[PDB]
Formats: sequence, structure tokens, C-alpha cells
Amino acid sequence: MKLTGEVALITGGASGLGRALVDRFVAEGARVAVLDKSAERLRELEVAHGGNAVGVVGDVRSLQDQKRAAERCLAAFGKIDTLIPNAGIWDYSTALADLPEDKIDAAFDDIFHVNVKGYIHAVKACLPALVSSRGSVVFTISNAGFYPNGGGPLYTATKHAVVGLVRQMAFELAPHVRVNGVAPGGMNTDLRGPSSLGSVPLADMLKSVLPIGRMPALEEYTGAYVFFATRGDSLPATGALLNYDGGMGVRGFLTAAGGADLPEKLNI
Amino acid sequence: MKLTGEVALITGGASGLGRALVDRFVAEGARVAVLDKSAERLRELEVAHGGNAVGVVGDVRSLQDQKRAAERCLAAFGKIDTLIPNAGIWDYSTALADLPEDKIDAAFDDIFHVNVKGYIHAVKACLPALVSSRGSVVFTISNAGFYPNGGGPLYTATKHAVVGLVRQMAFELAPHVRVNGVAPGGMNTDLRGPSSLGSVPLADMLKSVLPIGRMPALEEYTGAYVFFATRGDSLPATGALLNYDGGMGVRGFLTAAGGADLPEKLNI
Amino acid sequence: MKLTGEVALITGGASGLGRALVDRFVAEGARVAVLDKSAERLRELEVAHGGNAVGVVGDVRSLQDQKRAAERCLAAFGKIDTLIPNAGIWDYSTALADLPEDKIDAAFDDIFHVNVKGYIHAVKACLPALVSSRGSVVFTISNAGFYPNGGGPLYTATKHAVVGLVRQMAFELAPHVRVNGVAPGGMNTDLRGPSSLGSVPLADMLKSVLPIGRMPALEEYTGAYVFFATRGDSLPATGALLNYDGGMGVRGFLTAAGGADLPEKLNI
Amino acid sequence: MKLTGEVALITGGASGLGRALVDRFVAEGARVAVLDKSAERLRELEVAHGGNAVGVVGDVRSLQDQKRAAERCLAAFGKIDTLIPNAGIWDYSTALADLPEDKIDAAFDDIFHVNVKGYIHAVKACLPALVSSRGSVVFTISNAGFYPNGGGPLYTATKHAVVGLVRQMAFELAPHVRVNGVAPGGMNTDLRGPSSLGSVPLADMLKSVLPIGRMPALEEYTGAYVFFATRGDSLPATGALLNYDGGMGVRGFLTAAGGADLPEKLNI
Repeated sequence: MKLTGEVALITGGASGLGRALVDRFVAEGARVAVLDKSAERLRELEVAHGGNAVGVVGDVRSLQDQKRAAERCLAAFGKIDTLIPNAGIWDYSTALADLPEDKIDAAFDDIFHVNVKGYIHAVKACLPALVSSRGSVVFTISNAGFYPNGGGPLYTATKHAVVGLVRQMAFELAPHVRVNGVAPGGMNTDLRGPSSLGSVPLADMLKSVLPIGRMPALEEYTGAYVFFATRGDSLPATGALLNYDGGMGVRGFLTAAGGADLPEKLNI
Repeated sequence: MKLTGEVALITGGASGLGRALVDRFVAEGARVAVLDKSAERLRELEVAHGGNAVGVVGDVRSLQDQKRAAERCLAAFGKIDTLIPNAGIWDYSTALADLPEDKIDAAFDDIFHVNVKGYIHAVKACLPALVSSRGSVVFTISNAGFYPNGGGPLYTATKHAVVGLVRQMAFELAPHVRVNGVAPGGMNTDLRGPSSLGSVPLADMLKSVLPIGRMPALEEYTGAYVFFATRGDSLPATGALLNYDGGMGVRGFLTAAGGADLPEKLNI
Repeated sequence: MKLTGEVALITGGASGLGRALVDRFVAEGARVAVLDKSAERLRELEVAHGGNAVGVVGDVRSLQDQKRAAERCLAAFGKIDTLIPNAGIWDYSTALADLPEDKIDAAFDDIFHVNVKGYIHAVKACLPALVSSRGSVVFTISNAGFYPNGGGPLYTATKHAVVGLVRQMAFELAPHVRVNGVAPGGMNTDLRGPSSLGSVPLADMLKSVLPIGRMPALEEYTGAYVFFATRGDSLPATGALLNYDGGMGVRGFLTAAGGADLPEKLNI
Repeated sequence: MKLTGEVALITGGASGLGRALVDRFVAEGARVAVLDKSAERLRELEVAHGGNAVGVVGDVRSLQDQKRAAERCLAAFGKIDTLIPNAGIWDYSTALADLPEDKIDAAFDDIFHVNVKGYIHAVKACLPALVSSRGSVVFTISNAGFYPNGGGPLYTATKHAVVGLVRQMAFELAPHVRVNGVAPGGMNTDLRGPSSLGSVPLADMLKSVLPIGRMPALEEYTGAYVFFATRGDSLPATGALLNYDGGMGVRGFLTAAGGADLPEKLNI
């Protein structure tokens, strides 16, 4: 119960990592406003957390819907301590050469409007509340904000753009609001794409991609966020970027891990 | 003359850094095609260089215009060895708080369509020619692709996004096309902002910004691009990022430069 | 209490951040072994925590001393879940020009033997126990592992070297041992330098250094280490680097923080 | 002939990349002082470049020998414009678990004294000349200064430490001396180790390690250095870090390159 008394707003919190975050935050004693597109999934969530969650239907690309979510959060819980802009869409790892010429303009808008603009609108809408509470923003990034081959040019560009948001917003909102990034990766989750458009099997994932040698469940990706939301724990942190992807950036050339056989080599 | 027989295509090449790059490449023995919105400044550079530079009036946001620049370059010179997507737009360093709610959506599009989508379209247009010549792309980034306070959230996010393009496109176009980034910074360029949107002079704050202790002329920033365009010099480089901003990322806390008193301390 | 039943070993844990970490881990339910040069400050912490902390007097530069700490921890508690190599030495922010020629060799050894080699020996000593418990290492880095002006060349080079250890050891010890780094910064610790070697107060320059706009108490920096020590929270993290320095890397050019006037501009 | 009139000092310039640099610099019109251990190899080099090279026998770990080299350079050519600290030793990729306990202390000193201290001594010795000429330092780094699996903990830590030297020295020597890093990798070269101590075949190197799909010759690694030594080209660059390793940091998860089959896919 690290978050007793705290209030969070989470975008894209009806399913996936968003939902795992909502469930984790509630279990920690926090109260959670959720912005997402599915009314039915939001109401199911509300009743699962009776009193600790409020669900607001809306589009993350719309500043007005972002504002509605912030107002609704304010009305139910009285404050906003932590904002987690989290809602994102994928590009299917569609390479530049495979992006249809008649499709690139639409695809760009679809992915950038959700992934980057929706993050910008979330901060904008929650800004007065966050300054008031001296709160924090924790952006969901991705491995694709750091290394290639986690998406195509569009997705990879969006997640690199949110690293820019972490940096610029950590500067701009200082000294009142802290701004940090968690960059999750290698999760067991189905990533959706845009209407305009439309990748590694388990064997290659754990031998070549993930040094930790396993694909963690969604709940295991929630602790980094809880850390940034815990005022007693994360106060010195602003503009921080936590890579949270099983070790993708420290993977080896021939194998992901170098010490599979340490238990036998050290004869522990 | 390091680039004799080479062909470059530069977007945003009729003024600012782009123009200095046109001048430099022509002087290095290269033939140059230029995509720019300014017919006047394009005519001007066409008379300066003669048959060594062709200008195409167009909009960097448009794929058909980028393709038209690529075809016009092919028709004039036979090939494309180097692409320099360079054309950019600023956001008047406008903070999120100061971004008007009624303008923020259109402002997002204006700056992201030129700074990011225009880069993507440039590469898309030129891909067949670049793969044919086994050439290279060199993206103009900025200090705002790496550190805060070089623009507002919109611009900083866009330039962080082109860092994403350097990395993803270096992966995607390898082994045939090398993709690198130059990140220029201490320039006295007066870069325009969007019409959907209504900062201290660099000289006034130099000692808090630039370790090099001086404001380089525009021509001083062209050498990095020549390096990346020269096959015999930059062959091992792909996915490289050259911070080329006077040392903004290595500035001290009290003052930018740490060795002002070195000539006295060493008795020069 | 997040660390009930866990055992940590902390080098340099009798004063400064190290001591705050001992206090925090004991309060989280963990049992703690401490390697420190100060028998006095070790006795002091032994009476404060009772059977929850054992102190071993020794030299972090010495492998046999590090091994002795590991064996003493094993004998007292049965296992090692977390290693925090933390013990460090400063260089009085002495510039290269100001490093005496007759002292520079010994100064190199003093600072590199504790800051780098002492980290290597800590991990070497504890490897069998860490692999057995499938635990983790958390290296104390510093803002000087990432940006200039946080020490002279010697210290900055050492802290950049521990960044190398985070990455290489995360690769080498995966999948069994996670290796991460915390990089603390805005502390009021008075860290000692070498005897082979004879800076503005942080408070005087705060507005040029810290976006957060305040000097955190030592206890405020302990939460990141608890996060990394907690298996249920930091499981996907290996090779991660947490900048935890008040936002030194995202400071503005004129002043550290960009939003001093946010409460007035939003009318809080 | 980019370097006509310029004077360079290069450590470890008798063989390997050092020698390729010496040969390149002389071909560009520069004059070169070389510090290395082999008298016979230095004299052979001197006569190959009659008048454009001076060879000084000495140990890079010794400030006195570094001073001798600087004095000798001053005496033959009258100035020093560019310093390239380049001399380095490898660790054989010896993992922490494979470093013998009776060998680690010696091995640490051997690799750190050459790789880090020898770089520090080179700058120290050449400092008055470089301030006088307003010159530049270009440190040879490595992929091992950025990613794991290019060496063991020792080598990787040393090359990460030189990134720290780039940053701190770029700050400290500003505004008079520029300081940058080239980080070469994937070269066809035999890397020597220390007396205390004592890795990828071609097939795995070009499929998994090098996006560029080829191992470049040594001469192809010389252009980045020529760039930093060319005053007309690199003036805005201080604290820059050029990754120069075939694209190791932008390599893909399953294959190094993503676009091997672009010529056929685009049907160029």
C-alpha cells in the first residue's frame, strides 16, 4: 500500500498494460481515473474496483475528451497526483518500403495523433491539477524509443518523440511537476494498429532478444510506474528514463544472455 | 574536391543551412537537386551554380512533391548518391502552457508534417535511387533531438522523432543505404514557425549555451554532411549521431566552458 | 515492508547514502551486511539495527576483504539477494591542468581502485551467492557517469566506467542475475578524496543545477534501490540506468527549471 | 589534402588503426609525431614518410614519455594541432567469472593504465601546445564504450571511461581545445591483451553483428579522424561521439540488416 491517498489518471487503462497499471494502482491504495474508448470495458473496470476507479469514455486524440477525464477525476477524487499517458497504437513493424504511398499520410496521422499528440493533450488537460498537487507524469514509452526493430519507421519515430516529451516536459514543468518515462518491452500482449495499415516467435525472443530469458506477465511491468507515483521514493527523479524491456539494449551479439551456465560454472 | 561525380538531393536547400549545404556540395564537385517552397530563392541558387544545381518548387509535406524532386534529380543528373532531408519548422519555443487549446491540434500537424513526415517522404521518394547507387541519407536533426530548451514540446518531440528515423532507417536500409544524422545547434538561423501559432537571442546567453565560446558561420556546419556523403570516409558509419551544436550537451553548470583561464594557467 | 526475508550487502554503507540505504533496507524487512572502512560508524549501525545488520571492517579495493564481507553475510543470514556496490571517492572536482604531474599516477590508482575495481571485486566476491539466489546488483553511479562538471576527469571517467559495468555485467550475468544502476546527484554528502591529492556549494548554484528546485534529504534517494531489490517490481529491468539527480540532464540554458511561473500562469 | 599545414600527435601509431591514421594524415598533407613502444617499427614509419613523420619510443602509461613525445613534436614541426590518444589493449573478452582471483588486480592496472591513464597523460602533456594552437583531441573509443559484448568487464569499463574523458575534457578545455570521440568497431585487426591475462567468426559477424554486412579495411576508419582534425569542417563539434562500427547499435533482433533484399523488392 505505497499509494494510499494518491490519485492517478491513466489513458488506455481499460485493457493491456493500462489495465494492469489500473489494477496495480488500486491494490496499492490509489484511486484511478481511466480514459479509454470502450464504455463497456470501462464500466466493468469501475465495478471491479468499487469506489477506487472512475471510467471516462473518450478519444485520447481529443483535448476536450482529455479535459473531461481530468474534470471527472477532479470531481470524484478531488485531485490528480500522477498522470500516466499510456494509450498507444502500433504500426505492425511495417517497413518504409512496405508502407503504401496512398496510405502513408493517413497512417502517419493515426499513429502520431494517438502516440504523441494524445500524450501532449493529456498533460495539457491535467496540467493545472498536477501543478496544484506538485504531482508527476510518467509516460509509457517502449524499446522502440531507444533501439530499432521494435516497430517500423512510424512507431519507432513516435516512441522516440515521447522521449523528447519526457525531456522537454521535465524541464518545462519544473520545479512543480516531475516528468519521467518507463520504456516497457518484451511483454505478453497484442499490439493493435491503425485502419490505414494491415513479430518474433518465442524461440528467437528468448535466445536473441531478451537477456532475462523469459517473457514477463503484465503485472510485472507495473512496479516501475508505482515507483514514480510514490512521492516518498521518487522525488529526486525528473527526466529519468527507465529501460524496462528484459535487457534488449544490453543483449549480446550471438546470444541475448552470456551467463546461462553460471550455476554450473560456479558450481553453486 | 571530395564529391566529384556525386549527386545530392537536399530538401529545404534554398535558405539557411540548406543553402550553405548546396554551396558546399557544389564546391566539392557534386551536382545538386533542391526541393524548396521558395521559387525566388531557388532561381537565385540556379543562376549561382548553373548546370550543377536544379531547383524544384514544392512542399516537403507532400509525397508527390518529394517524388517530383527525385524524378527531376534523376532526369538532370542520372542518379541520387546522397539525400539530405533538412527542411524544418520551429515552434517559437512555445511552452505547452502557452500552446492555445484552439490551435494545438493544427500546430501539431504543421510541425510534425514537415519535421517528421517530410523526412519520411523524402526517403520514400528517393529509396529506389538510393538503393541503386548504394548511397546514403543524412538527416538534419538539432540539439532539440537530444536536450530540452531548444524549442517547445512540439519541436523537441519532432527532432527526437528524427533520431528514431536515423536508427530505424539505418537498420531497414542496411546493407545498401547508410543512414546517419547530423545534429546542428549554435546557428544564427531565423527559422520560421507555423501559421497556426502566433526565446532569448543566442548571443545574449552564449556563455550559458556554448562551450566553444563562439557562434559559427553557417558554412562551418557543412563539413559533417560532406563527411557522411563521402563513401571513402564514412563507410563504417550507419545509425551514427553527430552532435554538432557547439557542445551544448557537455556544458558546465555555472558557465558553458570550464577552461576560460587556461592560457593564463599554462602561460601561453 | 517490501523486502521481508531478503538479504542485502552494501559497500560503503556506514555513512552518507550507503548508511541511508542500510536504514531503508532494514526498515523494509531486509537483513543487511555492510563493508566499510570505518569500524566506529559500523559499530554504531550494528547497535541501531541489532541482528538485522552485520558490519565488516575492510577495504573495498581488496578482493579478500570483499570476499570476507560476502562470507560474513552468508554466515549471518544464509544468502545474498541484493548487492549494492556503493563505496566511492571524489577527486575534489580537480581539473586536469590542476592535477600535479608528480601526483597524477597515484591519484589515478586511488580513485579507480575504489570507484571501479572495488565494484568489480564486490560482484566477483558475491557472484556465487547472487547466482544461487538469482538476485541482483545495483551499482551506485552518479550524474558524473553521464554529464561533465560533476567532478574532474578522474572521477567522471570512473563513474562513466561503472555505466560500462552495468551494461557488461547485465549481459554476462543474465538470465540469472539482474544488474542495474542508480545515478544519484543532488545530494549534500561531503564525499572524501584521495590522500594523494590536496567547486561551488550546491545550494549557491541550485538554480543552475536542479530543475526539481530543491535539495532532497539522503533518505529520498533510497527508494530507487529498494525498487531494484524488489523482485516483484523490477523483474523486467536489467541494464537499466536511472538518472536520479534532480534533473541535471534536462536543465535549461538560462536556468535549470522552465516553469517557475506555472502557478501564476494557471492561477493555482 | 585537407590537412596541409596541420600537425598531429598519435599514440600507438606504429601498427594497426594507429598506423592507418598516420598514413592517412600524411597523405592529407599533415605532419605526424608518433608515440609507440617499438623503436624498429617507428623508424620504418619515419622513413616511409620522410619529413612528415617523427617517431618517439616510449610508454603511453608514462607522463614523462608522453611529455617527450610532445616536446619532440614541438621541436620538429613547431606546434600541435590535433592529438589522437589511440593506444589501447584488450582483455580477450574475458568474462568476470573467468578472471582469475590472483590475476584481477594486475589485469585491472594493465588495461586501465594504458586505456584510460595513457589518454589522460597524453592530453596533460600536449595541453599547453593544444591551448596555444586552439587545437583538438580525438580519442579512439570503441563499440565497447557503448554496448556490451565487445570485451569483458575490464575493457568495456575502460572504453566507457573514455566517453567520460570526451565529456569532461570537452567541458574543461573549452573554449580553446575541442574534444571529440571516434568509436570504431568491426575492424579487421588483431587486438592484443596484457601479460596477466590469456571473438566472433565472419559468418556471425556479418549476419548478426554488422548491419553494413562487411568488415571494412583499416583505411576506411581514418576519415572520421581526418574530419575532426580539419579545422574548416569540425569547428562546431565538441563533446561529439561518432559511432563508427558498421551499425552495431542499430542492429536488428534476428538479423543485423533489414534491407538485404531491397534491390529486388524495389526492382531497381
